[PDB]
Amino acid sequence: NKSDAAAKQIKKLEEDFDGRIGVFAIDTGSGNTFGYRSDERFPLCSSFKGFLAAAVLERVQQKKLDINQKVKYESRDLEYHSPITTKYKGSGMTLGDMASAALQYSDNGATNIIMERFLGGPEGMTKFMRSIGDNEFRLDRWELELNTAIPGDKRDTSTPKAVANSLNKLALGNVLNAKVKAIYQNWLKGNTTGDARIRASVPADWVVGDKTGSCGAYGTANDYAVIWPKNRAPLIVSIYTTRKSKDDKHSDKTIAEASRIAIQAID
Ligand SMILES: *C(=O)N1C[C@H](NOS(=O)(=O)O)CC[C@H]1C(=O)NNC(=O)[C@@H]1CCCNC1
Repeated sequence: NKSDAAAKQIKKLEEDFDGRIGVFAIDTGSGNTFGYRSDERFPLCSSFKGFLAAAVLERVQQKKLDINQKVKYESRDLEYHSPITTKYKGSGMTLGDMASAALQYSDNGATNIIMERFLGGPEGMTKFMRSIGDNEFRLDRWELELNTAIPGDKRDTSTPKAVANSLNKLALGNVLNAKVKAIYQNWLKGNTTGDARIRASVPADWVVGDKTGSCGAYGTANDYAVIWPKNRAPLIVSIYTTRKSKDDKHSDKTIAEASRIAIQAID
């Protein structure tokens, strides 16, 4: 009834945007879901960095790593879009601080360093997501190569549904204890890069945690979020987009409106 109209609306949106929109939303109370192109592949871009942080936290909780471990990198020519690591260089950075920088500011120096030293490369990141029962996610390349967003290229992709399921397991399920889960949620709540996406679609009084991606090619951009409405149980929203040609720009507005449509569908 509302699920029907919604599919109608996303389709129109998609035609208006001249591209592909993948949505999966969960209301964790009613168990209700909504899905449009939900098992199609879309590029991850930066969005996997949210899953990266959870992988570090899991190691932390098994006491293979200490969250306060200093990591040195003064000899390293930092990658593009490494805001936090650039302002810490020469002093070391705690493991937890690197992870949260990756997540909340999408810092590519942080991401690469974590994958190189602690997580066993893109293959390691893929291993982690399999371990939580995500069979769709794959990470094949490093920053920044992984942002090529070539249509029909399967490297560095997942599905909207898979992302949403995995986000639910990590932020809401039993992969992390009470303590480390709250840390992970606080990181997600302090993401600085999603104000015009999922965040722009909800009441200001709802708490949102989110992770964005913007490949910068084929107008590919995304956002996934845990939303805490008050007097109601958490929602999961997963919004992925790509466009026809290489030069096409991404659209924040489209993601906000797609988010809004997804949310109404799961009242
Ligand atoms: C991740 O997707 N990133 C890093 C950064 N933060 O993104 S987001 O706010 O989380 O969405 C912004 C861009 C993106 C990334 O680095 N992708 N590629 C580029 O930015 C290249 C720079 C030159 C032209 N586009 C490709």
